[PDB]
Amino acid sequence: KNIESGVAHIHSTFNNTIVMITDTHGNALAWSSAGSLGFKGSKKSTPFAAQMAAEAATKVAMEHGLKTVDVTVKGPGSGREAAIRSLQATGLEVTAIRDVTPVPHNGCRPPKRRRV
Amino acid sequence: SIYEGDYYTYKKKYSENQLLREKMIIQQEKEVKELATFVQKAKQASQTNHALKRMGLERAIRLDKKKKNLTKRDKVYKRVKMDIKPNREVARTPLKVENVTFHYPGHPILYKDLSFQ
Amino acid sequence: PRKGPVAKRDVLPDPIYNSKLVTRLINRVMVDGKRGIAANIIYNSFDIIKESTGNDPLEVFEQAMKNVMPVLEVKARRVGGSNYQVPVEVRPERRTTLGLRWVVNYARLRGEHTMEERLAKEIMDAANNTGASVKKREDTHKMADANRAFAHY
Amino acid sequence: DQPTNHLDPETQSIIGANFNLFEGTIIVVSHNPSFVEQIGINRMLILPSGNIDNYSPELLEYYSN
RNA sequence: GGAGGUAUGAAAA
RNA sequence: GUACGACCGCAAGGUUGAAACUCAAAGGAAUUGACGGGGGCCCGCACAAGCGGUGGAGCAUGUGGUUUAAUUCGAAGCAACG
RNA sequence: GCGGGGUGGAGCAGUCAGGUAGCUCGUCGGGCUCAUAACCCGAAGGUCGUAGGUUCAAAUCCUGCCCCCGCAACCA
Ligand SMILES: [K+]
Ligand SMILES: [K+]
Ligand SMILES: [Mg+2]
Ligand SMILES: [Mg+2]
Repeated sequence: KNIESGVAHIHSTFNNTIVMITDTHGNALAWSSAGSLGFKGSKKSTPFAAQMAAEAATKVAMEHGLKTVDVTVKGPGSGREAAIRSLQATGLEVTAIRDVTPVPHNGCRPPKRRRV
Repeated sequence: SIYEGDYYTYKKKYSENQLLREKMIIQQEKEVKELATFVQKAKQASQTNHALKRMGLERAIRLDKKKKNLTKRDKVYKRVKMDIKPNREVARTPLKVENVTFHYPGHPILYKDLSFQ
Repeated sequence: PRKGPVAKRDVLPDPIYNSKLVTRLINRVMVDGKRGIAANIIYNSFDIIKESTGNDPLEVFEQAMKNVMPVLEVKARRVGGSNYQVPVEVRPERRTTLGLRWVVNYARLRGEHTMEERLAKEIMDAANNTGASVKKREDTHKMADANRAFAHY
Repeated sequence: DQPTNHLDPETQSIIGANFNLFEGTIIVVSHNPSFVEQIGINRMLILPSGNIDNYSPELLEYYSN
């Protein structure tokens, strides 16, 4: 109901961007996405859509009560920086930024190349 | 019919019931068609095929009992059809209202010098 | 052209309103080099504006231009197998050009019998921030805003 | 003058859709928000304050004011 | 600057 | 790399391995062009930005087609058709 | 004798449950192309097998008739 510090997970893929603001323990507080905001098709990956998604999620989080957030960026999407700037503009203080893109140590076999 | 809930709930409950009713009538028709198809096959077989002729009459009895317990699908209520077309063509200025004032005798003026086009 | 931007020919101010903008308006409304008819229509329309409204027709026309002149246009771009619009700020030259173009076109489409009457009515409506010309500007801005996701291009 | 009044919800949508395709001028009055949307109004005339205006979600602004 | 890994179009002239 | 024979294989098939018949070429490298849904750099009312048209209607004219005793012959994408 | 069918050039809806003749391909004409195909834009093509009834109104319901398809036309 009332929080001050939290985490913001930005999942940005080539097709969509999802912003998930949680508490420092990971429990979800608010979230939004390009698709959730009405963007469809290619638009979902545009940085502007990421900007709006971060804006809407931040507004809900601040409404719930939240001042500081630390950012974790995941995925190769092109809207990560747009979301971060949107967070700052909407008001939440960006305490820190880290990248948590998983990096398999070889691990599993990725799917086939396209057009083969 | 009386439902518990709101308008959407009634539509959801109603749409499902007509769907479930429709599927029931479909399956009753399939069984009737199946018997009908066999009855016809026996009807056109040679008179020398005694057993097939016998079986054809036996299924004719089941077919009759089926056709007498076969629920009729309610005729879906027909919706209105409107095709409004103008005889002649509109002009760039269909109606001209210029400086029109009007009041019902004994009451304040509704509009003064009303002008639109 | 390929070589680069070319010189823009100039326009002298209007003889009676001493405005290049009025001269451009005469040019837009002109047909088949009949500048005499064009100028007469413009002056008659300005007289109608001064009559039906005590304000200076020149000021009213400038107000209409401010209301009609767009800010963001959409330019079509073919990106691979997909073609879509892209927002673009309008340079002031094209702003005035588009404003004059829209005003004259919608005036010609108006329902009043005479061109100067049509032009005067359209100009006054545009100054009041209503009419077909203002609607066109609103639609252009709406299209630009809708495709605003592509501003990075 | 209020065409959709007394009509069942199904008939209202049919009425609005067909009017939308009508190839003529339509002077309409309607307190039903759905019906006006289907017709796709072009210009709205506000009363009692005479205001010939282009139709838009600004209709709500006049209603609020 | 150089190397490896990352739709159709007849026959003969 | 087929047939026959032989060998191997659970199988799939592998190893060995012709002839009849058919053609005047097949082929390697490199050269000059042309071409590419190759690349790089340029230009032209080429596109783009605009103005006005054609395609719609009547008629004039040329052409095809059809017809005719003949409807003379020639022109046929751009580059034939006032 | 028992069934199935007759709607545009072809194939199919619509028939039950009467109001308004459609979909697909195809054809004709014009576009695009160096040209053909594909593609794009226009147009045509049935009074619903036929003749009578029922109706205010029949492709639709009723009756007959004519066509075409499959089966049957005799069993110890
Ligand atoms: K023309
Ligand atoms: K011509
Ligand atoms: Mg051009
Ligand atoms: Mg012509």
